[PDB]
Amino acid sequence: AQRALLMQLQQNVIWEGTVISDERHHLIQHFVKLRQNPKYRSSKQMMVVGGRHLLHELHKRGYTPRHLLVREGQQKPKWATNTGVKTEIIRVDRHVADVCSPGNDGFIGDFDIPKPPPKESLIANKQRFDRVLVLDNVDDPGLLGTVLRTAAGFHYDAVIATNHCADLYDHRVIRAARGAHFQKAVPIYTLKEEDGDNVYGMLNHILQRNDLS
Amino acid sequence: LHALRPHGNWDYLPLHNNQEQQETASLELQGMKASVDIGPNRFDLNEKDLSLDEEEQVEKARLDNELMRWRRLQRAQGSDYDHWMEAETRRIQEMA
Amino acid sequence: TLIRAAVEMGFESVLLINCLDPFGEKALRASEGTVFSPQFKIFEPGSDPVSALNSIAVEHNLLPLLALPSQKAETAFEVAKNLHKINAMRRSQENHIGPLLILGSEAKGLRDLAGEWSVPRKFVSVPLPNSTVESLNVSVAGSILIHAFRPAAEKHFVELEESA
Amino acid sequence: SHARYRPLSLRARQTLSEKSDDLQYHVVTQEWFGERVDSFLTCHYPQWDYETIKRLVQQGHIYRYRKNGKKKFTRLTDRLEFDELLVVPTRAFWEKQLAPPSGVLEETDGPKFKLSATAREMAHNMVLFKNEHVIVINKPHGLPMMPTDDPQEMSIAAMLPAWKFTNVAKPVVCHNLDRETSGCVVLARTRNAHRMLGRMFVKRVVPNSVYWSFCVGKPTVNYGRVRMHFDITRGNKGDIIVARPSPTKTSKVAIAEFVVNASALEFGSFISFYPLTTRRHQERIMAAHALRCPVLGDAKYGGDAAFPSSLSLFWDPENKGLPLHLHHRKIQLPYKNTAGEFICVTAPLPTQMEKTFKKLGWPCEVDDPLIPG
Amino acid sequence: PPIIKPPLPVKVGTLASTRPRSPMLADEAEGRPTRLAPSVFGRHDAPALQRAQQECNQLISASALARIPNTSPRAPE
Amino acid sequence: EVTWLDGTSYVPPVLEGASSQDLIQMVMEEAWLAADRMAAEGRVLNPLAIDDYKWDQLVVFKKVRDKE
Ligand SMILES: [Mg+2]
Repeated sequence: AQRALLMQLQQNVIWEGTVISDERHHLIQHFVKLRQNPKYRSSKQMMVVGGRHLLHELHKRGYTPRHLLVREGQQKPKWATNTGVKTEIIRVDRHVADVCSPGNDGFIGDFDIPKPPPKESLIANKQRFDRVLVLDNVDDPGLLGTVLRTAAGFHYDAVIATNHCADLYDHRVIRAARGAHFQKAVPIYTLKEEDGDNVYGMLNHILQRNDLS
Repeated sequence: LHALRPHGNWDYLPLHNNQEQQETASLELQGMKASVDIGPNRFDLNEKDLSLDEEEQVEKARLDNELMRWRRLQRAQGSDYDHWMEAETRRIQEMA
Repeated sequence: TLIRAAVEMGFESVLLINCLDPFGEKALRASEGTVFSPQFKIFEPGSDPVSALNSIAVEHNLLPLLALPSQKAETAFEVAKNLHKINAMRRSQENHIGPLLILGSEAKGLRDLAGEWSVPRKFVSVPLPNSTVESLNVSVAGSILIHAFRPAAEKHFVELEESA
Repeated sequence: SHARYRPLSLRARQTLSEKSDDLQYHVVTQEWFGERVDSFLTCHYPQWDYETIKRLVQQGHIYRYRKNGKKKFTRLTDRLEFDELLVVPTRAFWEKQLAPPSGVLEETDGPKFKLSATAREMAHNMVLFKNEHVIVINKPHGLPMMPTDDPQEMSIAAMLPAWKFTNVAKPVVCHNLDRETSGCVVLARTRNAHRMLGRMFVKRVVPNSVYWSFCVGKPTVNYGRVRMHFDITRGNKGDIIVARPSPTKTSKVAIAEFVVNASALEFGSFISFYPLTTRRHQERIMAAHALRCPVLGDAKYGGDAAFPSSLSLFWDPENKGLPLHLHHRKIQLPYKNTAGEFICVTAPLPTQMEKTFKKLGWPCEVDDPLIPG
Repeated sequence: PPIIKPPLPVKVGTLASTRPRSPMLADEAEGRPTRLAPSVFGRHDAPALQRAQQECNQLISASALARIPNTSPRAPE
Repeated sequence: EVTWLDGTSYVPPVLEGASSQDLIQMVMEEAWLAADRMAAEGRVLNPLAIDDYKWDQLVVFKKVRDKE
């Protein structure tokens, strides 16, 4: 009994030499709560990203997660093993990785949510906005992620999400966007009427200020 | 989005390649980019331009006095004979 | 989604090489019966893609355009304008030439066909100025290519030529 | 391991030093006339540490010969003399059956372990008292102090690199504790501090440690002095401990002073031990056999009476996984605070022992006036 | 393997090495010779020691080292 | 030379050791005094409110509050 309790203790205290096998682990519970609960996700300011190639691109850009879950049978990333990174690496089994994320490529990064752009630019911008995208009441996250991806590709001056939108830090939108949240070219702002900010007031101010149709 | 993408009107600006090439670019076209259109042109905007209130000024003076007394107290804290001899021989090697 | 875009913008037939399932249920969900439509004809070549494409191209007098990540020609709008201008010149002379679209996944497999394409060939891409993102979704790129080389857009391009 | 060291008396060490030939006889020319021995050695051997030179000179491995036929031993403060020799052992001198001091050789740390942020937070939580000389931590229950047979099992001896907040090297544990003991563990920061504090943990007459325990049953006397002689012998799978009342040439004595704080209807009792020796499972075996009342949870010594039907009301006798009620409550230190009283640090009881004391109505956090400070 | 180690110039010390063990010891380090002291590398007899001396061109006895200086007898031009 | 809405001429003296911030403080103190004079004489003055300069200043305010 003492050996079993000490093994479970080390599992909770993942100190090198053990892999995770139970979904009741604190880190797996943190991952699944960050994936499901949007309020807890916004309170923790973290997100879950899947894909070794996407994680490598984020590292190239300069973004690295504080936690990485690698599936057994796959090697460790060079960008995760180099000395400049502070990313902890944890071995994960197949079914617990599926419980963590519904789609497991073998690499799951617990990234820090990039700070949303300050609305002060949209309020009082020096340069004139050429074209601004306004997404209104999108239901499924796939379409939202794809339109974020194509907006980042076409380099729109600003993107706004008005009055209804899937949480931009959700796994599906993250997959369908592939770095649109981490990039800093196209600023995106989620204006939720229930939060106090007037979407139509903001839009009419932008119009009357930048002479937009 | 592909229709109303940014700079998508450049295909319609020039009605013909000959008419487009007839125009000659000048350094004025480069110079006009440095001027912000909506806002007025200003020289510098740094942290020193931030005006302070009376409470902020009093707090800053208090922090400066605290820093002064902290330097004074560290002159005696680091005066432990080991570190004091260390700094003394370092100054000697600097001047020599 | 690609089949639906093609048939909604007015495409007649489609070719599938190395496709997973032309009638899988998860594909029919996104297609919304557009593959079942009678005016939309699907085809399948047997391990002979180059001989399947070059023959039909040289027979039906069609211009192929490949959506490659190469930077040969990135202005799909100007490429479509040139194609519609050639079509309008043929119409004024009076046959018409139709657009072939090539949407692929692997650059190696696309070069394997580009190195053996017949005359004339053009590599068309999308105007993406951001170096951060690699490329758009293949479905979005195909939809943009169809919107460019739509057989109904020839009338609007003739209107553009008249207005210019 | 090309040289296997052997025990050596002073006579044998002198005989080997005389017989050896791996020596270096430095003359003292006019340039080194009157220089101190320590300055001479620190100027001649840049690779030898000052503490190493001190140990060599004060032990006598580096002596001087004044041409008088006999060798002369000096301290560090002694001045040299013209025309005389200074004898220094070489590298090959320590390759015989003569054990060298610690500093003269090079000790390789080898492989190091990489700790996670969660483990570092757990260590910072375990830290109780921090000082520029000593660090006191609260070791949890069921944790191995030293790496056991299984190399994949965690231990405290490998958590050392996470405790050096500013030191150049990891702290060193002063005394080891049993796996089941849930007490406080002391670490020394300075290599000299470890040597200075190692004297406290030898057999003594006045106690400076407190062990809170909950035994099954009430002993005869409320306060007493337990003493028994242990014999440890190697066996097939483990060790055999033989306890005797009478001394023996091979026996090692074990002494403690026990005080019964409270009694729970003569079926359970709370007691405080103050040991005077350091023996394996000392207080546990004392409470098991001498007091004739085993501590609740000592399955290895009297497992049947460990989990009693009496206390079965509170805990399930079929699980047999409750933490052993063995807590190093209070331990003194030679260091004084600003008030002048010696610093005696106290470790809080684990949550399971707190639950037991709450179910029994006894206060969980009480000061121990027997050991002052 | 030389039998007699001749004097060698002292090694340049780092900061911590040239730092004395005490600020009062910081004064003894003022006068120090720039050369180490010669030595022997074993226990040998008188003929072996004399042969090592004549081979390495170095004397062992400090008395003789001081009494016999290597001086050019000629007068300076 | 500084001329206000009324037309009064004021000259901030410039001496050695006087900094640009010193001159700014002098000019702004005299400007507050002149504005008090206008309001007492009866001249109406545009009041201070939130402007694009105030937003550009909150930019560096956010910068310094994120710094420390
Ligand atoms: Mg003894």
